[PDB]
Amino acid sequence: ESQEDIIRNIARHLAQVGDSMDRSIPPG
Amino acid sequence: MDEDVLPGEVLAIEGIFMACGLNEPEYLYHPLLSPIKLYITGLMRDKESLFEAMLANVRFHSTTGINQLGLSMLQVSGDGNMNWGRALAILTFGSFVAQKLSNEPHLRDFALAVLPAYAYEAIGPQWFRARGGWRGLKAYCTQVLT
Repeated sequence: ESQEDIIRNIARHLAQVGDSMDRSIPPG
Repeated sequence: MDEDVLPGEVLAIEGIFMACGLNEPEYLYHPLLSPIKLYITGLMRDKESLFEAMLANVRFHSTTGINQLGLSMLQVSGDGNMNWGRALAILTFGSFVAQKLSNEPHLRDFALAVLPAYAYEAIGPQWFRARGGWRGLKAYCTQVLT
């Protein structure tokens, strides 16, 4: 409900989607 | 000093939102971005339900709500990491937001006036340039299987 909570959750989901789509060479 | 460049970066991103989100022409011709826009349009089709669910219980049809989505883009790199997938996710999300505002001109125009700058900062201009910028992203989008 907090703006900070809203922003944190959306950002986390966006980063997770990005990370799943990413086709950069992964770390060892 | 990339001062001559920042206006053009924000404009290129706005043209992605115009092209992919609103299916409308942009102000200048960006040939390198043609395959990038096609790729984004494909992500939007194949992952529509995912993005619409991100905003399911978010009251974003307001200037404060649009702002919060821009702040959300900035926080994607909160963990200190950036990568091409996240960059594309940011650009796809901005395009979806424009699309969803397409019947609300004042809010649509607000989103096109602020989200490009948020996305520019969220991607990271130094990070992006060090990787060839739009030429790098065009190569990623053309050389690699989804």
